[PDB]
Amino acid sequence: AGGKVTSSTGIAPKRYVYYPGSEELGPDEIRVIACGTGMPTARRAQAAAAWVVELGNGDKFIVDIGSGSMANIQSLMIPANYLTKIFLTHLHTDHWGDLVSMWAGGWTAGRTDPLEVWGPSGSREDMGTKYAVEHMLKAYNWDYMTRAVTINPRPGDINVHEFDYRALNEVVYQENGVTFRSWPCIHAGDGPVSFALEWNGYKVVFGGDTAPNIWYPEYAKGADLAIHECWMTSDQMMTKYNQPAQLALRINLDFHTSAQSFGQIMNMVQPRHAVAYAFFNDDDTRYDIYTGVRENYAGPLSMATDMMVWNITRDAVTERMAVSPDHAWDVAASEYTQYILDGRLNVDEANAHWKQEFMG
Amino acid sequence: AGGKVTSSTGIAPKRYVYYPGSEELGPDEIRVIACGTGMPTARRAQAAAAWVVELGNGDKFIVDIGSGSMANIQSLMIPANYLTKIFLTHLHTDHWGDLVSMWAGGWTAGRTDPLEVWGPSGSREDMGTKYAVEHMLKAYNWDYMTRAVTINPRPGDINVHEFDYRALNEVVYQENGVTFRSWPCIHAGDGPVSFALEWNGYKVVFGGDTAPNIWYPEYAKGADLAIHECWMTSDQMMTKYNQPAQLALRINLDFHTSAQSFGQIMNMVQPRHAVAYAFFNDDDTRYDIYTGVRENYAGPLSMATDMMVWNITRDAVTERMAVSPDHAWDVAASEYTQYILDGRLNVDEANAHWKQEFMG
Amino acid sequence: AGGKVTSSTGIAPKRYVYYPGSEELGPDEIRVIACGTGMPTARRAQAAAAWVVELGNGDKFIVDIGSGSMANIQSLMIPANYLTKIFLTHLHTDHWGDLVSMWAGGWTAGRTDPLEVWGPSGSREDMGTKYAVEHMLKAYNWDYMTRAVTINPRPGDINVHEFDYRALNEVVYQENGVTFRSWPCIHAGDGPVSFALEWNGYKVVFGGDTAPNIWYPEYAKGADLAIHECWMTSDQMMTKYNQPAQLALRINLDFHTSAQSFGQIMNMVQPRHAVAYAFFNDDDTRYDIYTGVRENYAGPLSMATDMMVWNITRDAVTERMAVSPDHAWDVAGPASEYTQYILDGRLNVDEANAHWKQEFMG
Amino acid sequence: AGGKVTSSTGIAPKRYVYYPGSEELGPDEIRVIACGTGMPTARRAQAAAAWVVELGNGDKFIVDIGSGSMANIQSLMIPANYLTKIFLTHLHTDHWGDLVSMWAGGWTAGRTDPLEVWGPSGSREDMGTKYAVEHMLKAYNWDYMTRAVTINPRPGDINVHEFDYRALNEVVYQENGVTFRSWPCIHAGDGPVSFALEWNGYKVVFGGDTAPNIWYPEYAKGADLAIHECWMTSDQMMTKYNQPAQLALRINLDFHTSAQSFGQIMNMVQPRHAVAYAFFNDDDTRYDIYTGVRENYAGPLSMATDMMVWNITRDAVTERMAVSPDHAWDVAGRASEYTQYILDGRLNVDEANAHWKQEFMG
Ligand SMILES: [Zn+2]
Ligand SMILES: [Zn+2]
Ligand SMILES: [Zn+2]
Ligand SMILES: [Zn+2]
Repeated sequence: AGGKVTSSTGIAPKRYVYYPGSEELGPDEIRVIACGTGMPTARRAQAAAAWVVELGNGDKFIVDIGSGSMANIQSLMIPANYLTKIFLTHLHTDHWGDLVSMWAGGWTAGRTDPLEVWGPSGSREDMGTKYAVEHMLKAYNWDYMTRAVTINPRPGDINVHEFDYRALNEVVYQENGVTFRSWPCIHAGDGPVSFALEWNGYKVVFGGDTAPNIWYPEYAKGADLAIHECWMTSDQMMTKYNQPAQLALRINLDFHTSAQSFGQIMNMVQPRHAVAYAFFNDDDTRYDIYTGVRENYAGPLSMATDMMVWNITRDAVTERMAVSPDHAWDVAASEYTQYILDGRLNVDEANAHWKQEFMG
Repeated sequence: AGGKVTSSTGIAPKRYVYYPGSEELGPDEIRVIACGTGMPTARRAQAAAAWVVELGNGDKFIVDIGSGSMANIQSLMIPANYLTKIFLTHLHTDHWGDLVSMWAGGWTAGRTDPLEVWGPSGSREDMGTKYAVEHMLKAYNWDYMTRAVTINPRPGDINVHEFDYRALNEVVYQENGVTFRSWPCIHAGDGPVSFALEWNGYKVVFGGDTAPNIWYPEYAKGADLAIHECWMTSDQMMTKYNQPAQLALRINLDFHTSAQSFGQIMNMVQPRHAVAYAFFNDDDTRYDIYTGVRENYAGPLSMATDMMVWNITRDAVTERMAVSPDHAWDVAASEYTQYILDGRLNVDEANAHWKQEFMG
Repeated sequence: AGGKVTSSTGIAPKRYVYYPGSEELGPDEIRVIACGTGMPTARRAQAAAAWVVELGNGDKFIVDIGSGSMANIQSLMIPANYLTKIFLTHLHTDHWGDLVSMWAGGWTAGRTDPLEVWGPSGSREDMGTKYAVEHMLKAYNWDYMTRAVTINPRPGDINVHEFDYRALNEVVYQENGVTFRSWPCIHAGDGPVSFALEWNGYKVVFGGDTAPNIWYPEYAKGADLAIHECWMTSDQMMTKYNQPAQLALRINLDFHTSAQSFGQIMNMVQPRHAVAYAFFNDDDTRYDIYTGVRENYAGPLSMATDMMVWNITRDAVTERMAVSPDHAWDVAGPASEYTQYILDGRLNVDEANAHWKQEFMG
Repeated sequence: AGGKVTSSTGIAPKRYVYYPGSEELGPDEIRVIACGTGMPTARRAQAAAAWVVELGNGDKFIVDIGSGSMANIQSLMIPANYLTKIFLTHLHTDHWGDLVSMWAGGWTAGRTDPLEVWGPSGSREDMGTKYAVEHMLKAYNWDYMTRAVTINPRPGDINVHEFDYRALNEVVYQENGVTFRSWPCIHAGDGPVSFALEWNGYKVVFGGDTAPNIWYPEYAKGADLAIHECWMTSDQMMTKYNQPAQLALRINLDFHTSAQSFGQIMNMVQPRHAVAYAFFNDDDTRYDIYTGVRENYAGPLSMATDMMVWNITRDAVTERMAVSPDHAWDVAGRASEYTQYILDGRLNVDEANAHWKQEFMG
């Protein structure tokens, strides 16, 4: 598997796995990494929704930054200041829970520019991204004010770009040859969108969460990579949750996109490559989910899980797994009263040994 | 290792690893699980500070709940209803980032009681935990209101119980024979505290984060299990961050508790079992930190990483590693406008087959 | 998922994962654990073929024990002396390379009984299981003789029970309620067999490796659990090994059982539960294979991977995943070969060991 | 950590982890990977002893290839044809258990040369490497004879280079400016050795298994990288095994090199970098072993676990961890043994396979 090795001391070419930080990105290539793929229950195997997109022009975007996804995003060996632009499909903790982590960790990790967040409005002020993010910064006001005494507060700003959720396939971002469009989703309440990324003849669709809708099939048409919610089966709902027959059946019709509905949508969409995500990707769930899609869609399919990567080139959309470090590292008025400062323990004795040795 | 197997068809007793959900807890026993141990930066290997405490009387506590920890907590096979009481040491993202996941996750996962949070105050209203939590709920208003359409709101609420950060060893909690005390830390700015749980002759101390202070040694004295911050070497600061000598030296004296200061501190306390946490616990970092602690302390010492467990009994404080599921599961006015509900797609034909088989 | 918790202090019943050593086995119950499932190349995610069978009467059997599988077997918290009976389908290293590790490791782990091995003959002495084990013990003569000096050598013996590979469903083991029968496979050359284990109304079938054959569908009929070979697609063969199309086609027709053939077989067999194994179980292989299978078979299916487990009860065959320790340890159950030339090289380390020795001796 | 990233679209330089297959090896550089580091009992976290050595002149070696290590070796994306030369310290299953897997595996993975094995003689013919490998090939005769019907048999040969175990720091190998030398160990019975590899101004020492001896401290002197056995404490022996106090004591003195002894040895050697291995590398074991060493040795020190790697340059010896695929694959670089009796048993599967077959053929 992978490219043929041509020398003892050389580099293995077109490696069968993606090692993050190890591969040059071509000027007509997109890299998409799933840094989170699993619904609202927390689990080490699948963080909540998060996508990192690297474009051959040097631009990088995050779409969704769900609870737990930062551990994956930090494993990519991308400097913080290259990852400042974040698009939110909607305000479920499982789609922006780890914004606080990117904001706080990313700042310690050496980001020098503000975060730029694009997110939907809701049906009223207090149901949109602008309200949400302003209250998140106040929530973490003790973190912000204590950090800023010692680090210039510029990287701690969040420039929110709130776009109308109601808009049908309109531009929300246009810069340096890159366009994002939003259209609505049907999910929990008014606000959630899907995004389409267009650049250099490539189209990547980030479906977010939704029950099936008439917009995604129309506006996602002929995507290189189409990502859509794809729910576990009703049988699995009963087995895993103790759900009645009634509630279990209702969930795959009104609340979530069934695997079979996902099939229908990708049959309509005709993408180069479809990606099902949101479900628990386990040895006893994945197969009946896959069979559901296959009733209705026959074309190229990935069943998303954490750290799956797609390379989009003119000739191919190639699925691989990313092999990254679990033991990840970053790659490159006082708020104290005299009362607290007075409580410092003397430790000059215990430290004098290591201390003298280090200063030569 | 472990106890002697006695039958072919039996159960291994006194197992050398802790399997969460597999062991009855004794009426005179405590269980502490590190659900996060590793600070500023995210990494799959170490979530941010979180501690689960199980008492033999049946009360369960969480002390800190940092970004990432929810995936560890959910691998314990504990129902949502039994984890409702959370204690924060401070308002750093890496000690309450996942409170939102516990909040939103537990509520979709059958929890029937609100969360209860105890955390300190700051030098002023916008620097304490009552401000923090109020603004977190506003930040997640879209999630709050959308969820409340389909699930009684009472679990969504968060009874906060702010207490003065300046107090020197004062009860902040007392129900069902359990007592928590707090006292100050010297960390980033005014507000951060350490806790001491006293129950049924047992004392467990959670140091949160701090530079070495005079209150910890005095109020921690004779704990069964004593947890305190312990940091990377100055040499490791220079190698991992390219910090110059001056800044590297000073971070181990002014800003954080050195390995050697950790030792001095635990010598004064003389606990049954000391725990060092907060450092990145890697094959090249951990070793020199242990040689630091052992310059000044010779009693029983754990170097925490995630899913490390302590059984506190009358006889012993015993460290094991927990071996828990990566593929974890939960164990047991509308906010839509007609503009959105008008976009629902017809999937009836796509879904007819599985529907018909599922009804028979 | 799993059973409802009904106390803060208590045990979570009927767990959604198997924690090895944590569950009582019922008298009318079988536990089968996959301790390897993977093709002829090594990888940490899949050891080479290995099955542990636990019967409710307290009998335990290893069927196949390929390279890598011992790390999985040793994670089950089963004492070495309970795992003394081993059945080999065939003499590929991926089916018995770890017998050496069970022999040596299991002994230091506290086996006190000799190992017992059942395996086919071949077309001549030197192609059979007796020859192979006999010469495996000679290969490890240095380990054996050095170990045996001061110790009872009884646990180092391997008693081989060789049986005629050509026999059509004949008994090869009959002890304490338990029957094993074997029948041929078609695979590399004469010798490889499949096994049926019959006990207390249950029938577990271990296919080993084969091209599709007329025996397996006859003698596996009605198995509670039927394990059979199932191969990567020809397309996967061309992607992963740059096979020309001609050879890739033939690999799935002549040498191995295809997913579609596997489907034809389990349709014919009609078990309570079919297991597919012996393929690399990856995010980009597994789906095409499940599809191939479902063309022809509609009944309960497991796609095996390392540490998958089935509970066979009267009422269900239940698949779970085992969650076991990676930092495993053995669990307890109930003429010198030195010259003076080598022993005169011992380094004086009294000084260096003084401090720890004194503390330890009180 | 790591080199400064200079470009959005470019490669992270001097990565803080080693991704096997992602780095050019310099002409005056050595890379050493631990592919097994673990005690005598099997576990997923730690294979039995195996070291992969890559030199900047293109030569590659394996020193030891204990049970389980092939999974780690196969994760390095090194073609089978570059990994044909194997050095064994001694004939414990934990130091050559996976020779069979490399032999069979690398032959299907496409090796086109014979394996070349260097190993020690014993006090008599049946205690040496030549006798061991001979009987290993007879053991796996069914695998060899069946494989040889469809693949050229040349790469199925193992050329054994047996060397005098008794020799004191003599050459066992000299080729292309690369030397290996051997000297005795004190371990189980006569036969075990340590190696030193000398090339282009560099010296790398592979200790094997030994109680403290007078030869390692003398011949390992001034090594760039010095590897030596280093055991778990007597307290840990008592806890993990329930050894009675006096047995636990003797194990750290007569049978195995204690942490303190290792310290004395490395204090005498003065290597650029020392490596302790063979102990179960756990949260409740590793720290007291490290303490023990630091009683007697203060220089640079690695506590080996699986997939740790050392880069050796003129400037430095750098420890990192290797991050490699669990889901590994190969990377590319006579009479039949069937009787008609077996071949007559083929199943008709023409119908089940017609659909995929027609589609695949265009
Ligand atoms: Zn959502
Ligand atoms: Zn803090
Ligand atoms: Zn075979
Ligand atoms: Zn040995």
